[PDB]
Amino acid sequence: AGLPYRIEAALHFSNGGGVYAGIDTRTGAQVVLKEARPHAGLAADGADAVTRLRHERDMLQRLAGIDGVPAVLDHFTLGEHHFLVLERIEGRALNTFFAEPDPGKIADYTAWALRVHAGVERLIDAIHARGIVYNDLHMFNIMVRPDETVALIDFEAAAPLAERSRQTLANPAFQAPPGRYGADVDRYSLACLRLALFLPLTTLLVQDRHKAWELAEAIAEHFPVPRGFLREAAREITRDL
Amino acid sequence: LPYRIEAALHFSNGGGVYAGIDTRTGAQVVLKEARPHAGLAADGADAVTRLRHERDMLQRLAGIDGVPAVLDHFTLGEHHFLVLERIEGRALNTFFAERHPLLDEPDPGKIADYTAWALRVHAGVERLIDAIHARGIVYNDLHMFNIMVRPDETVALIDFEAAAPLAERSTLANPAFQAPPGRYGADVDRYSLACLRLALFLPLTTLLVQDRHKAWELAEAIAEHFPVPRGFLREAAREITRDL
Ligand SMILES: [Mg+2]
Ligand SMILES: [Mg+2]
Ligand SMILES: [Mg+2]
Ligand SMILES: [Mg+2]
Ligand SMILES: [Mg+2]
Ligand SMILES: [Mg+2]
Repeated sequence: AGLPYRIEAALHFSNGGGVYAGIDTRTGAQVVLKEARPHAGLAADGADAVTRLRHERDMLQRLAGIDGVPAVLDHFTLGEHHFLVLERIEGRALNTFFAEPDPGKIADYTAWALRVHAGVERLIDAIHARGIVYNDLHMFNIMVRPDETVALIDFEAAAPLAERSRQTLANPAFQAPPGRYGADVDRYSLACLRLALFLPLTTLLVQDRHKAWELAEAIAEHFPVPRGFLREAAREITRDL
Repeated sequence: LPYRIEAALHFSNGGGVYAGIDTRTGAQVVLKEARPHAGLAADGADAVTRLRHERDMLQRLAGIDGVPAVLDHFTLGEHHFLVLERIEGRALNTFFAERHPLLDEPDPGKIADYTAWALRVHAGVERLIDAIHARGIVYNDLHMFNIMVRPDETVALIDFEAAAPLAERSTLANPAFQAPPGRYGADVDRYSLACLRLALFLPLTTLLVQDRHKAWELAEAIAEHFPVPRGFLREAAREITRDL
């Protein structure tokens, strides 16, 4: 083999790109391995797995040193098979918390959720300081570590802040806003996350972006959130509606 | 809504997947969601487009055991929802972390128990794939992440976005080996099944590092550790390298 890594689990695979959990045999350290195979011909399927893997590695290298961004440990190619070795971030993805009344526990949850958004906002701001927009911020990309700190997992969608593209990625909770660019895309996603951290999954999917103000008011009646916090999110969500 | 969402499974290309329950019957369901203009790919297919194509494929394959049934689909404003039956069981890729490394000086009884299990599983996938081809559909994306092993040991496939009519002439890469150049029709899925025959017995590290030129060597190495009928492995090595 000639490989210092041993793959122990297969996590997911899509569009010719696989993600695996492994071990550096030289040190026993836990790693994540992302692999990609080239795809030739037809530009209408745009960008193969190797192109997207190279872009993710570039974004991760521009964001190096930021806590909450996985470090690039290694990268190599076996023929045309590209390998990307990342650090393994421990913890749970934020979407797995939505699957699982005591007034003490309501208040304990409210503080917990605000600390998560606040850590995500601080992480997102550090990323903007490097000149990068994250673009794909939502509950499936947010990792909650055991010490309650946060991290982001997939950086394929990130792009330089300079790059002014009207293309804007849609949120699981609300429709994507039309003409936002730069850090305003991440500004919009963070606003949606402030509502989403308190809405039930069923309500999250059904309710449209026009009902944001009503949703903020409903949250403020059930949770001890400072009321302006929720209203600013509803304002940011409806700034163009 | 007659459905209550209990878990958020994944989100990609503007489309979310959720596990839920029909409140009228308590049945376990899967809910896939899409909003227009979301997930806009370079071919112009947005998330609603892929959801409609997946529903079409699942409706062409209705009644086939191993293909999830379409339970419901509706639109709230412009919000498209697709309700599918929940396939019980485990994804085949989750066995490579437990029903694999323990077979390093291995128990020969457990080696044989895994070998029989793997050949049963692979045979069920072939039977399902044949039913799908008889229905006029190519699956295109057959690999260990799309295969469900149900509690009674029968198999199923989960994701049908990549499926297409046998006619559609215009190949997706496999997790173990590169996709072959000029294959079309049912030969695409025939190649995926060949790769699956090796992948069920190779360790994950060897699977990813070794290329399809080494198929014959891999088949020989499998036969030294596992009591696999050698013709099973030889047909896979031939199908994988038939164009080299
Ligand atoms: Mg909306
Ligand atoms: Mg909604
Ligand atoms: Mg379910
Ligand atoms: Mg069906
Ligand atoms: Mg390989
Ligand atoms: Mg190959």
